[PDB]
Amino acid sequence: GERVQLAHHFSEPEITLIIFGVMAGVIGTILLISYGIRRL
Amino acid sequence: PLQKTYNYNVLMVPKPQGPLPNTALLSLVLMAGTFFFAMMLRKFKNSSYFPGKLRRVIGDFGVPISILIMVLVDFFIQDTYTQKLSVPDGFKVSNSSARGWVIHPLGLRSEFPIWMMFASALPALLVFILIFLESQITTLIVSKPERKMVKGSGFHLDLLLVVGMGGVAALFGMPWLSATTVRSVTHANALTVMGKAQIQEVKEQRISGLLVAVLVGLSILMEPILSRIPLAVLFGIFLYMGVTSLSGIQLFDRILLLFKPPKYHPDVPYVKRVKTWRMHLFTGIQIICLAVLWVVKSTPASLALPFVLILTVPLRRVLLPLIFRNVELQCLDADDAKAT
Amino acid sequence: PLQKTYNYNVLMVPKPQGPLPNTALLSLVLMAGTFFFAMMLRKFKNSSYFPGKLRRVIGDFGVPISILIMVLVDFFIQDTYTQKLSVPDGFKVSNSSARGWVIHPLGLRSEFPIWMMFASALPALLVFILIFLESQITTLIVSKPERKMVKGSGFHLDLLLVVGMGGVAALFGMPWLSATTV
Ligand SMILES: CCCCCCCC(=O)OC[C@H](COP(=O)(O)O[C@@H]1[C@H](O)[C@H](O)[C@@H](OP(=O)(O)O)[C@H](OP(=O)(O)O)[C@H]1O)OC(=O)CCCCCCC
Ligand SMILES: CCCCCCCC(=O)OC[C@H](COP(=O)(O)O[C@@H]1[C@H](O)[C@H](O)[C@@H](OP(=O)(O)O)[C@H](OP(=O)(O)O)[C@H]1O)OC(=O)CCCCCCC
Ligand SMILES: CCCCCCCCCCCC(=O)OC[C@H](COP(=O)(O)OCC[N+](C)(C)C)OC(=O)CCCCCCCCCCC
Repeated sequence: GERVQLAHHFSEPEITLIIFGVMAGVIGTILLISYGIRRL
Repeated sequence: PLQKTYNYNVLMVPKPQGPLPNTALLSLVLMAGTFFFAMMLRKFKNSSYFPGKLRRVIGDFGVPISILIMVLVDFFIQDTYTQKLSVPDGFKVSNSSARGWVIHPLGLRSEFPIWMMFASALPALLVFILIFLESQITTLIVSKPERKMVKGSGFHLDLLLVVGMGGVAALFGMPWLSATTVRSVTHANALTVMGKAQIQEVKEQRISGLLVAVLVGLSILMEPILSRIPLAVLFGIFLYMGVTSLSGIQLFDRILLLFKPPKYHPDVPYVKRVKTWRMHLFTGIQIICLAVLWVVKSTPASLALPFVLILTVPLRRVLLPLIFRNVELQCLDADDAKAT
Repeated sequence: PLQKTYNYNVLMVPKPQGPLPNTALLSLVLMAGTFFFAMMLRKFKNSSYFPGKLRRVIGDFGVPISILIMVLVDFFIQDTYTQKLSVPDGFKVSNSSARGWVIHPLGLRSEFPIWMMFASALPALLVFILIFLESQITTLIVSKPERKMVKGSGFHLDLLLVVGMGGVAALFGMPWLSATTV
């Protein structure tokens, strides 16, 4: 970034990749839940 | 302000630090002139003067012609000050010491708390309702059947694109945008080909918006050109767009019919098949809704405007049939302007 | 003219002795606004809005309404100078030292020569030609059949009246007039 910034364990690509992965996981969870309903 | 005496040795950086002679009056003159020229060229497009194709061409470039004329007018008056367009110096962050081009979700200077990572959903909820309502209502207005758009409009792809691009741009420290109503209506109107009073076709294409976006991006490098364009010319242009966007609204037409005698009233289904006082009661209820929304927008609680606007759907779908017949609602609230 | 700097101490009597800020621009604004309101009310008279009789009345008073509106606008802007109508103080001759109300045909300060008494017939002929052509062409224009004038017009009585009152007013040191077209 700019100026003096706090150094985290994860870099920006790593943290955004893990957040996108978590979002994809919960999206798939809701999709599978909706696929389970309206069928049984 | 207009005053008898002025200080002549006032500092001119970065903006007027005091009143200046001839500034407000010249801004008024420029705004009125560009609005007048735009309206005159709009009437020239529909006029019967000159070769018709040349008149259609000249009329198509009416707003650029007016802009150029008033820009030249302000250019040739050198002593008077008028506020000009100012663009950033370069493609740099607006504050170098606060952030970079990319934002770390875990924090810049201090650790971002865990609870706000989950609590950001509620402001995200509000932003989603705002953007959804604005964009989908703009799509509904622009893609009306009476506007003669045959290429189709997608209500699912555009919402996904706009909101996803906003969410991605938030990660880069950039604003999330929305499909604005006035700009989109003006863009559709500028691509509409009129028949021989009746809409004939619209030039639906991807190149015009792409070129506008590219020029907006390139505006930083076009500083020597934009620095000679006054804001008063653009204000007259905005007034032109505002008065132009009311052409296809039946609410505006009925508000005009309030000031217009019934015998004059046009041959439209909501006039010929609905009583005049019933039509005016319909218009008055719509006017009350407009006043309520304007009042809401005037309070600090102006972010609740989407919900109050949503509340007009239960109004039309429940309370309006309690006082209006189905015939009256079909004639007044018609999707494609049909006589039931 | 529009300048970066003006003199804030400028003599005001009888007329400003130098340029003043906001004067020309406000004059343009008042002129444009007056013309705009006059034309909008003229359109409104022929329009289809409001009771027709009210629209005809409002549209009949369109020019006075525009004049009143822009006069009020100039009235509320008191800091800016605008040139106003200047009417003489009283019913007196413009030069009390050069002539009186009645002019002697034989001279005021010098005896009038006899040759110019007969030589006044040529300027009189020129004045008669000018007044005749102006007045009679104006009468032709206003009394056209397409203007729906049913009361008739006078081409012999009006010329006689105009030129006769001009000749009489010449004796009092006053201008001779004519029927003005506009
Ligand atoms: C700017 C031109 C300079 C003048 C140069 C002098 C030369 C000059 O321009 O005049 C001759 C020429 C005659 O050619 P012509 O009559 O064939 O051209 C008609 C003209 O283009 C109309 O505007 C068209 O109607 P619309 O509007 O498309 O519906 C009409 O088509 P349509 O629809 O009837 O089938 C055309 O036929 O133009 C004029 O019409 C007279 C207007 C003079 C224009 C004068 C403007 C100052
Ligand atoms: C302003 C007064 C009315 C207010 C509320 C309006 C309701 C109200 O008070 O009813 C009176 C009248 C309604 O119209 P209504 O049909 O009763 O009366 C006609 C109306 O006066 C036309 O302007 C006349 O045209 P014109 O003489 O031929 O040129 C026409 O004369 P004619 O065809 O028979 O010869 C009249 O018959 O008002 C309006 O004009 C409507 C918009 C008014 C403007 C509303 C905005 C305030
Ligand atoms: C119904 C609406 C009609 C609109 C018509 C507009 C006419 C403009 C009159 C000014 C022309 C002129 O001649 O301006 C020239 C003037 C003054 O001349 P100068 O040589 O500097 O004076 C010196 C003479 N001395 C020796 C007596 C001192 O210069 C200026 O300060 C420039 C001001 C121009 C502003 C133009 C206003 C906006 C015009 C466009 C509006 C759409």
